[PDB]
Amino acid sequence: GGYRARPAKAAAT
Amino acid sequence: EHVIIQAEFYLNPDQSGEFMFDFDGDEIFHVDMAKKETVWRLEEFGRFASFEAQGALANIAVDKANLEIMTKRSNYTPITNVPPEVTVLTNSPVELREPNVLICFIDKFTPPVVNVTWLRNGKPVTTGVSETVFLPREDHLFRKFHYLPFLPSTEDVYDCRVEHWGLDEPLLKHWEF
Amino acid sequence: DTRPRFLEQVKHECHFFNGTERVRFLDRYFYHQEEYVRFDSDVGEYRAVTELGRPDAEYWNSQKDLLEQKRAAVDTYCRHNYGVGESFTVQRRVYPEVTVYPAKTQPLQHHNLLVCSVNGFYPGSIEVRWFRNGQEEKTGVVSTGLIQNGDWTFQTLVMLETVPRSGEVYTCQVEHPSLTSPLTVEWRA
Ligand SMILES: *[C@@H]1O[C@H](CO)[C@@H](O)[C@H](O)[C@H]1NC(C)=O
Ligand SMILES: *[C@@H]1O[C@H](CO)[C@@H](O)[C@H](O)[C@H]1NC(C)=O
Repeated sequence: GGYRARPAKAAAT
Repeated sequence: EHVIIQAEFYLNPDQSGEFMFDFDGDEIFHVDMAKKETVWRLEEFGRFASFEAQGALANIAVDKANLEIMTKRSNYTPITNVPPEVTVLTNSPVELREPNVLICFIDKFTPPVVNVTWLRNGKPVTTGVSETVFLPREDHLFRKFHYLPFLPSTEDVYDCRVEHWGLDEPLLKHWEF
Repeated sequence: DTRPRFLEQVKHECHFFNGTERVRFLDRYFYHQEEYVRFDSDVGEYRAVTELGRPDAEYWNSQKDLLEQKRAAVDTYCRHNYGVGESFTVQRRVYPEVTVYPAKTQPLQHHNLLVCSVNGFYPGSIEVRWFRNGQEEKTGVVSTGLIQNGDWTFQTLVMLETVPRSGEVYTCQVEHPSLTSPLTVEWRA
């Protein structure tokens, strides 16, 4: 059982 | 029924980042950014589950870049300090000479920066104290716990001293037997 | 230090109903305390919450690969992490310790306050009731409410304002999902 991290997304520049 | 939240933040100019999992308002774990380690809120949790802390560090890197982007969009509108509400309590009924824990609950504040000090008879105490990371709220402020195990006696009084940029004077919350 | 602060927050939320039957995922981004863009699994794409988040909504919605990654999050992320920690989170049951002791409403009067201390239970849902000689006392009841200790335990004080007469028996009755029948503690004057 390994927790999964929901990835952040790079904002628009 | 249940809500699980993966909460993250990054704060300038302090360059402080945080990453944690929340279950129904309780912390499951957080990632120490310095040690790059998963820190389980209860030791039992680390025997049934795992988490690779590298995934947290990558998210913090994106949040850092996003904050610079959002700061430009807002035309560098800074955050407004919200001072905290502080409560001092024991986790069990107090008996003389029966070991107990003092709990300092710091609530409803932002930004997540605070200087907390335990005082016994007006002097700082460091032996045996512990604390949590900044915990998220649904109104997107923060809360925090500090703990001090102690032997109750009529000879001692205690204070939790909390300083926050939203406070003019340091906030002292008292407790005595 | 009076330098201005700038804060970025992200919250990835998984809401579960009836176990993992109904699940909803929210990808939420915050500037200071203001949510500006979010992904709701009920909608299937990002929506700007304020004007500050419109560039992110348009940009992120143009990436079909990112969107389907978010649309599968209820399976690959929410339901997965639910099963990872279900044994020590969903099914965690700790029964409370119940103490009863008197107190004073005025520091020089007599004991006119019965405190029912209910400590160390999980989860938070709990019902505390006061009785006098087998009759439920619903008047004069004050409580701290539910207090979170921050260590996966709760506590609460339920106080009954009363003038104890000799021979009276008071019982504090506690109901909690970790119990199969009410937990009662008596106090005699
Ligand atoms: C920032 O300033 C620009 C230029 O006046 C304006 O178009 C924009 O709406 C402003 N944004 C905020 C969040 O104040
Ligand atoms: C905490 O104390 C340090 C000095 O020890 C100071 O630089 C900092 O601004 C303080 N932070 C707060 C939130 O009061």
